[PDB]
Amino acid sequence: KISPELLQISPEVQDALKNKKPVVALESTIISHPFPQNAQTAIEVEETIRKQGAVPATIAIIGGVMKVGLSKEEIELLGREGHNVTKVSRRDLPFVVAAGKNGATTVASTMIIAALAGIKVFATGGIGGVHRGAEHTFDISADLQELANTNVTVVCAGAKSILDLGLTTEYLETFGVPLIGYQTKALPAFFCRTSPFDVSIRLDSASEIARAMVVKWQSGLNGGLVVANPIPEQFAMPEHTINAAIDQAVAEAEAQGVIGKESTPFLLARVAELTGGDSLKSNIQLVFNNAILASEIAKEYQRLA
Amino acid sequence: ISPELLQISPEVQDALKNKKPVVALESTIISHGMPFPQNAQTAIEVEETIRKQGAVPATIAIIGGVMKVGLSKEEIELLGREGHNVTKVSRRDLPFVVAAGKNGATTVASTMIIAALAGIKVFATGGIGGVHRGAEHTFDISADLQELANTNVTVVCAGAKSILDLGLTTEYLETFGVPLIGYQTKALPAFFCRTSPFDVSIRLDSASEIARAMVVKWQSGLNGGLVVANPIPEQFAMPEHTINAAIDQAVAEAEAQGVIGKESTPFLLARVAELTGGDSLKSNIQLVFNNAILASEIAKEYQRLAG
Amino acid sequence: KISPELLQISPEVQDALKNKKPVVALESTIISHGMPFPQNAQTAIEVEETIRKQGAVPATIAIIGGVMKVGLSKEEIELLGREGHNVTKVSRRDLPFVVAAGKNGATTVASTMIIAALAGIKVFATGGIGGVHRGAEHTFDISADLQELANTNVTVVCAGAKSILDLGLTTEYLETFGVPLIGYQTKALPAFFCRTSPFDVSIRLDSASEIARAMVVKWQSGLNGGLVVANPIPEQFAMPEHTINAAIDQAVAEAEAQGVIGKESTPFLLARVAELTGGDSLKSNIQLVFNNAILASEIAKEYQRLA
Ligand SMILES: *C[C@H](O)[C@H](O)[C@H](O)COP(=O)(O)O
Ligand SMILES: *C[C@H](O)[C@H](O)[C@H](O)COP(=O)(O)O
Ligand SMILES: *C[C@H](O)[C@H](O)[C@H](O)COP(=O)(O)O
Ligand SMILES: [Mn+2]
Ligand SMILES: [Mn+2]
Ligand SMILES: [Mn+2]
Repeated sequence: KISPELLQISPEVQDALKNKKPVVALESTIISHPFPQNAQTAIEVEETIRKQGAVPATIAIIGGVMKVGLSKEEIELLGREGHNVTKVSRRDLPFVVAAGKNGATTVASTMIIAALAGIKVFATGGIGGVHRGAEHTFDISADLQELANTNVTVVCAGAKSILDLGLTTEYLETFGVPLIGYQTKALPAFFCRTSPFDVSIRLDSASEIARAMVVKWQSGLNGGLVVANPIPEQFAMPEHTINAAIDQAVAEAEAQGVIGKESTPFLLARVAELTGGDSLKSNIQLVFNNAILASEIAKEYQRLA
Repeated sequence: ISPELLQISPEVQDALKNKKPVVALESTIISHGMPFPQNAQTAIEVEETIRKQGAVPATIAIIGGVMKVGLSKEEIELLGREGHNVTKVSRRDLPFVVAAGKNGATTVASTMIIAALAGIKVFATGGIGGVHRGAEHTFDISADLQELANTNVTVVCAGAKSILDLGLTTEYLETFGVPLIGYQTKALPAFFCRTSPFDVSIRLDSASEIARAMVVKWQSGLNGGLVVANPIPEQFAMPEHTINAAIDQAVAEAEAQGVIGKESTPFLLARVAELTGGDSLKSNIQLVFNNAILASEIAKEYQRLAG
Repeated sequence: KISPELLQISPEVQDALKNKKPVVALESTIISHGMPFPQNAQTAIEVEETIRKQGAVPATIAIIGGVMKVGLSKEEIELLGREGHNVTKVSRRDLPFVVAAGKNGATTVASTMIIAALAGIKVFATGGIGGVHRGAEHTFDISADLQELANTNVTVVCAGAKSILDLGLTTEYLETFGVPLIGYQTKALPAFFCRTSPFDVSIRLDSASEIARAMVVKWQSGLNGGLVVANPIPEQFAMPEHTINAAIDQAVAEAEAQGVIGKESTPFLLARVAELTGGDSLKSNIQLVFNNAILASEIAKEYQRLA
């Protein structure tokens, strides 16, 4: 019911939706906040979904327009413009659209536009969450509020390892958001395969996920689901190594007063140089791994109409 | 919505059609809340209390994957017998127990949800979940508070369960715009005790005023529920110093043993019963009857205005 | 479609809304609670005049004899100003009870947003919003204003959050809940009495036209919630940084020492600060309200041009 000036759904996605084919949304923030590994790794993510028997929709703001599904040139535009592209959460969305700017959507904002377009399934690396020190700083991702209110299943590696996972798990419960371990009781640690922390429920198949999605929304329980999909054991980072870098990066952000939306990008960029780019490599792989699972979920859900 | 998902018993259906006042009840107090037989038999007696007050009880649970509004004696026994084998079900758990054809005992959050689906506006319980002790560090905060923020049901209780942090819970309710009504009390009752150092948001002396405020609240578009805090009858109340000791010890022990999540409340209540030689349980039972009685009057007074 | 028993809009305001004239809502808490008599009613009446001089139509909002009123006479304004703290301070949680019992009440930002939204008014001018209190990471004291800004579609023009609060935590809280914090011609978040602070707004916008356009896009895109427009106090009416801060710090330590909590906090703090500053903080407060009313009117005119 929304104006075409505000929101444009691409021909392929529009068609995939027309023909009731499985569609999987993707976020644009990851691919702004590292060229060339930026625009390239995004192109392959889509192909990964295409080879799975599903349809990719990468989501972004371009020229003040909310776009569902992008083109190679658009992807390239976002990858090269880099940090010069505004990072867009819920509170940012109206201003980029109004001012006709380009923007890269976080999980919260990608969920929003996905929902507007009727897409129930969304794949990313990791969700935002409660940051370390949040009991003091109140720094808590808008992603969690979006998850609370907006009906979309986000497939991820868990919360980004840079966050406070224990606080995050409590937060999700409080707000009624299912945290689903895929073939795991233990909450996947992003880079690491497990955590000291447990998911809310373990489900062993995409079909069981899709079936729960259907029940959830048919019962009117609005809000999304977190599917925590652990990283392949071969692409995992060694615990002491990944966590030593993270701990140091976190501590450096404090000394330097990094706050607000810049925190996550700063932390990940630091951790990436502190591991010599090994953390990035793992980040790329979990993305692929999530896009595959996301594709299965999407088709099962399509089956279940 | 689908009868595959949600089923209302004939007794409850007849009540809603004929506009007789209905009082919802939770099932988590039947399985995880107390022990057998004290669970099943008490649950049955609660229903009878409501009936004797001239209202219609609807106990809510998930049976074989079905959200049920109103339960047979058989079903109540099942939940009571199965006990801790039954999944404790809050908002986040609900979709999975239904999908997998399982049994579940519903918390305040879950019961509110199902009640609302049924058009039941009044719900009696022992005490609500809340902000936990230490939550400024742990973020352990019941999904009950978020349900009260967003779902239109009046929940009649003895306040929040006193194993929790009452001060933080009263701030939280305020922030989320939930009325905390003292029934014939300004002091917030604290479960087993009549008083606490804390206040409700408003004192009201009659079921009639409460029902009037419900109609006004919801006709003005202010979605969310209401907490009615109802002090335990004097004869069943527990001495402050005695119950507060047992609670402090149970809490300190939960933390030493690394108890967390949904297991916290059941663990704490069970330990308090131990430490009080079963007395806290006896009080928990009496406060539930008391709330069922008040809830019945509120439902009567609400139904009188509503339809 | 709200019952006329609950909600009454003044003939002028209703005429303006029908004819698509720009309307600015005003709160009543600043009248009864935020400021002393006579300076409170005097201020409130002259605010309405200010809005009129800017080509818009003021609507002061309060609860009068149990009725939510949009637009008030000067007597009603003066009644609220004279009765003072005898008038109930009404947030979201209080609203149903004052309306139900037929009482008078002065609306905070939260309940004013609610009533404005019911009347279809998109722009609301106030002094400063509630927010996260100092020590809230411990106390959980967090204004219901923030939750209302999260879920209700009204642009609130203020001088920031009142600086008696914890501004850093408030900025974090607003982001989590998806609420734009707009600097009018400023990068730094102004703090009430003070033009700047250590904190930044979410976005800087230099014209009322830009704010109006963002509002249309936000709401046409289905992103429910309000917007904070933080408008710095004009430099000549500003408090000296060192002086106002010593006053606030002391008032805050005193409120804590005296065990002042809950809804009495903000009015206690502002009164104490006025005492400590010799009425100077009040003078700044009155001027920033005028200045916000001016900007609010421009925003309303622009929005009306778009919508
Ligand atoms: C990493 C993923 O894009 C996630 O949504 C963002 O990092 C969230 O960032 P913030 O909005 O919580 O800062
Ligand atoms: C006691 C009552 O059923 C209440 O809803 C539960 O204790 C809440 O438990 P939790 O969901 O907060 O763990
Ligand atoms: C000052 C402004 O009216 C603000 O809304 C109130 O002071 C908020 O008061 P509280 O609800 O946070 O106590
Ligand atoms: Mn943040
Ligand atoms: Mn908990
Ligand atoms: Mn407060």
